[PDB]
Amino acid sequence: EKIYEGKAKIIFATLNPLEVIQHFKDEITAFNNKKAAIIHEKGILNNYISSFLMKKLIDKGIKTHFISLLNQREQLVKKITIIPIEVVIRNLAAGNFSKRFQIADGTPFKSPIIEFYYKNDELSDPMVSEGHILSFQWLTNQELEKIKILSLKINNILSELFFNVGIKLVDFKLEFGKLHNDEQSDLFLADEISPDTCRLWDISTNKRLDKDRYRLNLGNVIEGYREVAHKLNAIPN
Ligand SMILES: [Cl-]
Ligand SMILES: [Cl-]
Repeated sequence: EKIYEGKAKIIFATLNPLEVIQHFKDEITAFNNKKAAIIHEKGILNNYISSFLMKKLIDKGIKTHFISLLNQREQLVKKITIIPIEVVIRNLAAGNFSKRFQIADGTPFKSPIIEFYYKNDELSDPMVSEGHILSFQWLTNQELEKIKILSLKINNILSELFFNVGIKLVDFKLEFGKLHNDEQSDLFLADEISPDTCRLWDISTNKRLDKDRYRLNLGNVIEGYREVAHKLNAIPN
């Protein structure tokens, strides 16, 4: 029983109303769905990488939706209401940031840059200010300060763990949600943390390992995702 299907994942119900299955597909899309393809095994690797990184973040006290790894494509996660914001954290310039400020890809920032987007396909995920978020009551003042603190802490944790296996975390996107029926719920990290949601460059060569291999038609897409999995030791025995 499907509850939701997005561009790369399906959420399935379980017999427990408060737990759902996050199922990783092999679909990839880019440029507001102008470009789509099947990349065999991409979902398996994203499942393993995300479950791995969620657990690394849990180990440092980050609250997440992750419950358990079930199989090659699936993990058990908390059923939560997703806040309709994408938080993008940037360490170097890349993607549409580079393009709109005409700053070269790979330009390092003095401090990380957080940008917020309203998650909406129809509107192509428009950027929003803090005041917008607050006016529309998507978060309270306290939640918005918290989401930024958590995002930066997550950036530090992920940046370090990737650096230690020879990968630069260029930028990444987070989504958060809140527990059912709890108006005082803290912010739980949701969606995925994978090469679909993080720009990841090999430190020595600047080779891109992530979804940019698909976006920029660089070939060896699965090989990049597999390199990330291998270097992380994310694939179970
Ligand atoms: Cl971008
Ligand atoms: Cl950092």
